[PDB]
Amino acid sequence: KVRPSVKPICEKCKVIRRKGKVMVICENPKHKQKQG
Amino acid sequence: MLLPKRVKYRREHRGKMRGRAKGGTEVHFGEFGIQALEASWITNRQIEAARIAMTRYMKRGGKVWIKIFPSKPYTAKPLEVRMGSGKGAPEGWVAVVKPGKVLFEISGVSEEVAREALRLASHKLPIKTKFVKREEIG
Amino acid sequence: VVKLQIPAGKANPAPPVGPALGQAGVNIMGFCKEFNARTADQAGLIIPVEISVYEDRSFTFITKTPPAAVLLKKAAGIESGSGEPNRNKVATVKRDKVREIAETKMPDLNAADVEAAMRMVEGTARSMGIVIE
Amino acid sequence: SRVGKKLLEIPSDVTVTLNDNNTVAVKGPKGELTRTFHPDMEIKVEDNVLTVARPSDQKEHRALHGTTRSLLGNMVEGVSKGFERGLELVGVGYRASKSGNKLVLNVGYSHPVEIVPEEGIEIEVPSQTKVVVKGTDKERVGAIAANIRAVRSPEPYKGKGIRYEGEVVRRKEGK
Amino acid sequence: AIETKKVVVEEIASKLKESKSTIIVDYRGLNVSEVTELRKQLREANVEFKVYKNTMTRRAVEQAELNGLNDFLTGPNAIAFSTEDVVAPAKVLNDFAKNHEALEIKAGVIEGKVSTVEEVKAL
RNA sequence: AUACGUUAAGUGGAAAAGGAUGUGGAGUUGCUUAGACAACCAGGAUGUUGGCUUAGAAGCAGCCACCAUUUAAAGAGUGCG
Repeated sequence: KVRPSVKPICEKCKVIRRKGKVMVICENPKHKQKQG
Repeated sequence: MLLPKRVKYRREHRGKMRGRAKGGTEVHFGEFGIQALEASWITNRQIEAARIAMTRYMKRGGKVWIKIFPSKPYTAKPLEVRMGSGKGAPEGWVAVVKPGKVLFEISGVSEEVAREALRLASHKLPIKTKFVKREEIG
Repeated sequence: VVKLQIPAGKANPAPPVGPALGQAGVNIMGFCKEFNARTADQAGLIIPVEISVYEDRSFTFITKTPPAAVLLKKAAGIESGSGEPNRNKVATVKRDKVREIAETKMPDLNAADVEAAMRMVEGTARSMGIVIE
Repeated sequence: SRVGKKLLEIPSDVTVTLNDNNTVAVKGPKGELTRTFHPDMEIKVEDNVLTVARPSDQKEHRALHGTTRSLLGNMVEGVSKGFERGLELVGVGYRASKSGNKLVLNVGYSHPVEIVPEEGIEIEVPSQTKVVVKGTDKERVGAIAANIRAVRSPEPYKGKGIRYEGEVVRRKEGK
Repeated sequence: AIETKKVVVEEIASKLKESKSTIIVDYRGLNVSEVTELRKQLREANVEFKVYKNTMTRRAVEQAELNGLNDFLTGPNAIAFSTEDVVAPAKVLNDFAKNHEALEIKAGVIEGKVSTVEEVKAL
């Protein structure tokens, strides 16, 4: 999903910026997110 | 949802905010409290939106504090009406706000829960805010 | 290894045992006589039994005591404990009575010492809300 | 606590040239490689021991310095022990067999699948299930492993097509 | 660091009165395998035996500086020190040896400890 | 042009609530060569799911007294089940 205010949802989630756009990644596909 | 039992005048000037708050800058009734970084109008509905958000998450706990009782009406002319031809009517009420003022207070609550209740209130309030704790020199 | 609570007085019908140990390759006909042997000393009680499974289809079993804290209801003299323990101290039991209970649980308990066996039971008596005196 | 400061022994026989600027032509029985290196890095050769040193503690240099050692270690091992990546096909009618250097893949698509290995790489097929891509280049073997994976993206509902050995594809419940 | 001193001073008190001891590797140290040893301690005695796996070279070896100066060689890799209080030595050397032979944790081929001024060969 | 820096996006040369291991400084503090964060090899509690329950659900329907022992260590429970 894409929202301006990306946030971690669970402990497995990790914040990693990529190509100037912050992305949260998790073992669960639903928690995957990108800002902008 | 808080409104005055009576007011001396049906309508008042909007005023001009400036400077540091006249008082109430230092929290003390509660262990922790929200503190505005800037100043802006707050409608009565916005205040009710904050307290409801806290009562659910807090569950059992100490009473919510509210240092700020709204008193200044905001005029609301009916739509499409032409300019002038008399002042409008007070659709609601707005508390005066100054920077550094303690918008709300909380006490008797654990340190972890306290961090969240102040945070959810920060979203309902357009003004930017910061975490604050009691000082005891003292 | 599949633990089961086979009754001491009976061991034969399929629905309690049956296929559940029959898929283990266990020869049900040869062991049912054994369940009725050593457990005859404590007939009428539901005795749990560990079941190790050797590759050679040999088997050795270990019987156990009836479940803990059930005895505490008897020493208290009350059929059932409080739903609100400590907040509601419905019953009381002497420390010496606890000694009689802990000794019965010794083969089941892994406790190193009788004095330690006391402390183990003490954590169970509090669950009933019973005072330790 | 750090990556590139660590020493790298050469088991042998692996010679390492120090030609500018900067090219490292590792050599040996299995093959040769020439990794690119920008001048700011400083490679040195202790006896049977490769070494790397950081010009400064600056954050940009901190990133590049840890990469140069990891690459050189990947290089020497491919010149010696080599590398391989298994691929566990799963299904019923799925199967695979070589036709010359080309690797035919009887993937469930009606269209036949074929993949041509690049030079210096070979793909034996010991069994219809397992797949092994031998090669001296980890960057290339992992690339070919991806290209083979591209033929069939794994299905979460059921084990099918390419699958790393071992890896747990997420379970799904159909209805 | 005061807590670390309690780790040191207390164990030394046992070694000053210690009689015998044996090497035990920590690899594959299943909890069930430990209980089989702990029950044997219950027969030989009670709490008097010690398992303490405080086997850092910076830890237990410093305790060995006073007595038992043979631990320097045994110090690398996993260890499980044991100490005796009373109990005339006999089965303690033998009981652990029987366990490792039937799977359950590598014996380390018994590196050995203090008895005289020797190492290998449990009796 | 000179000297100390900062910025990497073309910001400079267009705003916000909110979000982020962006980066440069300052301060406070936990642990730390009687041993730290990463690991990679070790094990995971004993009576016990323990009370009150829901057909049964034992780390987990959920409400909790959530006890004490084995001890190198582990909550009668962090979590995917």
